[PDB]
Formats: sequence, structure tokens, C-alpha cells
Amino acid sequence: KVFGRCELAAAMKRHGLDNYRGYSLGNWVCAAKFESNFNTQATNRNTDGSTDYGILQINSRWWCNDGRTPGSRNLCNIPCSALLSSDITASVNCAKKIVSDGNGMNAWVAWRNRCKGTDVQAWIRGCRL
Amino acid sequence: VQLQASGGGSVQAGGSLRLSCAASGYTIGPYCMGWFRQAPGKEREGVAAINMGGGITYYADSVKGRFTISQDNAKNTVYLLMNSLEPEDTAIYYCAADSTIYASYYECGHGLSTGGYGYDSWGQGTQVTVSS
Repeated sequence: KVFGRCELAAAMKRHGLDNYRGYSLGNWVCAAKFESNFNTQATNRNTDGSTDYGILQINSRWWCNDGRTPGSRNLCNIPCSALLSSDITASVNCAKKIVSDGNGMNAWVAWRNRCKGTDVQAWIRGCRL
Repeated sequence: VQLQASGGGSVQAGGSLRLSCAASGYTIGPYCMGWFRQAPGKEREGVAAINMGGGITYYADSVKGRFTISQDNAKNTVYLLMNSLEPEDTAIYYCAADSTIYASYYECGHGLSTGGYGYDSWGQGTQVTVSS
């Protein structure tokens, strides 16, 4: 599924991402846009053989196991295939551990290069929330 | 956490040296380990980095082909093999790690060549001196 900006903003607010660890909802929507372009099936393979899955491009060498990434730490103790669902639930759950683990939203490269320091609330204004 | 570096010393131009660095006190990670060097009158230069586990490497243009960095059996220890050392290579070498476990793929050489951004843990510098 390829969410629409406001559609995803709504679905993320419903999963309590708003102000999670103090991160306003705009951050999570902005991160999603430059990570997966809102595509829940997006999967990008990396040079080290690992792959980034889902709406929040979670990596397979550290967060999820996809069965083909040697050394997978699988920190979110979940398969990667579970992150390609139209239901962002699994992704949000994992995304929450990554953040509460002290990594912050820095863990997301796209967030640090395209959202951090900008007026992130622009990403949700004009939305029925 | 603590970074333990060893090796280095003095050597004649053309010789080789091998530095090593041991990260201690990590539950997970580090994600990146690399080396920075500071010579007198010059800017702090990022020399080499590697994505822990994944093994992917990055090198400054000034040491490409001469230096080689590697990991040791995921033992959280990395080595820096320096060949064709020249006196310009004379400097203080620092071992550094990036403790963040990124969600999406991250290339360690990126922060390496942009002020060491992301590398939050540094070790005691080690003097390397290449004489003529």
C-alpha cells in the first residue's frame, strides 16, 4: 500500500507515535516519506547484503531477520517480512524499540538528512487529525 | 564504553605499521569504527572506517591503496594496516566508534569524511612518526 500523507499521519497518531519520546508526529511522517516514499512494500538491498524493509526501511542486519542476512542481530525479534504489511503495526512497534533504545530518530538516515532541523510540523498540517 | 588502541611508534619512510583498536563495554555495536588523524598545522582528517559486521570499508583519498582496515571475527576489534608510509603520514592517530544502531542502512564513511559526525566515542590518540 502507498499511503497518502494525511492518511499515514492519521494511522501513526493512532499508534501513539505522536510525541513518543517527545517526537512530534511530523517527524515520523517526514521520515517515512524520504525513507520509503510511503510505500509499505519498499525494500532496498544494500552492499553488505542486508536489506531495508517497509514504510520505515528497517535494516535486516540489526533489527529484523529475513533469513538471508548473515549475522542478523534481529533486535526487534521479528521477521522482516512482517514489516511489508499494509498494516504499519509491526513497523511502528519495532520503530518504537529503536527509538526508546536510546538511538533517537537519528537511527533513520533519511530523517537526519531531510527532517531534522526543519519545520517538521508542516508534514501534518492540513490533515484531518 | 571504552576504546583501547595500540600499535604505532616510529618507522622509516616506506615501512609499514599496524594499529589496532578494541571497543570494550558494548552490549550492541558499535555500528562504526574508524580512524582519524591529526598532524601539526593540518585539519583533522578521517582516514578509514568500516561498518561493523557488514564489513564494508571507506578510505580517505590520501590513503586509498596504501591503508587497509579490517574487523577481527566480529570480536569488536579492528586493525589498520599502513603500507608505503610517507613522512606526510606523520600524525596522531585516533580510533573512533559510532554507537548508534541505525534503522536504515548507513554508510560509516559518510560521517568519517564530514567532521566525524556520529562518532561519539574516542580513544587515546597514538603517535605515529615516519622518518626519512
